[PDB]
Amino acid sequence: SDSKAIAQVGTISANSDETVGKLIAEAMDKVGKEGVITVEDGTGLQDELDVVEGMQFDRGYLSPYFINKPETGAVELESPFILLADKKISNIREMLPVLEAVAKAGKPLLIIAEDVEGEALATLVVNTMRGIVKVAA
Amino acid sequence: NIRPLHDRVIVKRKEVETKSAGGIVLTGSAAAKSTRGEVLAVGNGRILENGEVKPLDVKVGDIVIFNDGYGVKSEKIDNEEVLIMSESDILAIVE
Amino acid sequence: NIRPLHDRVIVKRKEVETKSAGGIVLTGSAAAKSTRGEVLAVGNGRILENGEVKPLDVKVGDIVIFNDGYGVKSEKIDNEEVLIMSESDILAIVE
Amino acid sequence: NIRPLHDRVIVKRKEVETKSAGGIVLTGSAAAKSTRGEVLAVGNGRILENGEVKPLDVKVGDIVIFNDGYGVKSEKIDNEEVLIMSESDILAIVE
Repeated sequence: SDSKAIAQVGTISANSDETVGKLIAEAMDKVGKEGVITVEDGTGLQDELDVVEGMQFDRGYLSPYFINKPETGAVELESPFILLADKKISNIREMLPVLEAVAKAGKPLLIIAEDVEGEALATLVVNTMRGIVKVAA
Repeated sequence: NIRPLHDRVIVKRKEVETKSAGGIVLTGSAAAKSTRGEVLAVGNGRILENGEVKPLDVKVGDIVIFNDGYGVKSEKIDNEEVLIMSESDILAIVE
Repeated sequence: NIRPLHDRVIVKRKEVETKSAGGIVLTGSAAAKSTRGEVLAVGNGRILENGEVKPLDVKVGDIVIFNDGYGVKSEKIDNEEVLIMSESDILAIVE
Repeated sequence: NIRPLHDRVIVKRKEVETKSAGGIVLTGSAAAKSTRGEVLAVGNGRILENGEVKPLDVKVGDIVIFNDGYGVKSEKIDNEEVLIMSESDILAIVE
């Protein structure tokens, strides 16, 4: 259970390589008992460990104009609302009530849906930089 | 100056609304063409089968609700688009 | 405020009932659109061939049964949906 | 309690016959839906071109033979199917 013994086991199992054992012990300590660790090919000549805390999934923004911090090319929202729509969003008409309510509230909105069609995407992106609502999809 | 014949009325539609019930701006196919207009000219009246003519109920200056169909014609008068339409297509008068 | 012309009547359909002769709720295509409504405004009356007018039978405040069709039009007034349709589409009046 | 307008009549369709001219029982699409009914309410009268009304020939309590078509509409009153149809759709009255 100690991290020293974990490092020793990882060192022995890797043909007596101390760095591998230290890296694996550190990764196990950081991730925890209930997490997962993965090994993949790198680019440089040294090993690196990247630990992701919280939830993250491999889907990006649906339109470049949603970016509000162009320095890093990323969309950052503070205290957002999350709309989880288990359906195809194609028409903006179904979204007027929630959009009006969010605009009244004054907090940003993030829409996670099956997909967004051009009409709704265009309406949302037009509303983004106009200063009415802050929306990403 | 233009005036219609018989029971025809000339109307001009109002501009399509952008913001609807809030700051959300509608762009694209959602922003449908307005079905309200301003009457500019009024015909003398519809000719009855007997031969006499009765005046049209709509008067100049009113705001009317109508339906777009095959009977509504759009003409580019004096660099200002207006509609020539029959009185039967006028559904109601606002206020 | 809007007033119809001639033999047209303005109604608003009642809300679709969910419960159906018991606790079973209906959601989706099974719960069809209501076929009853409330008259808000009544037109002046149909124009006869000679020229004289006759008042409509429906009076403001009644509940009507009507057939949906291509002639019935829906217009958004005061952020509320209403139906503008002719008096020939009224089938009967309840009570 | 509903009363039809103009020349419309409300009828209730008679139950389809299963035992046909002897012991043979009919089930499925062979048993066509009945084309006889019972008149419940009668409209005031059809409006002529001049303006006067003509009372309908069918009287409440009669049994009628009608042609089902696009003009006959089915609607629900007191959780029972009844037919709203024009008096022109009634072919003949039995007895």
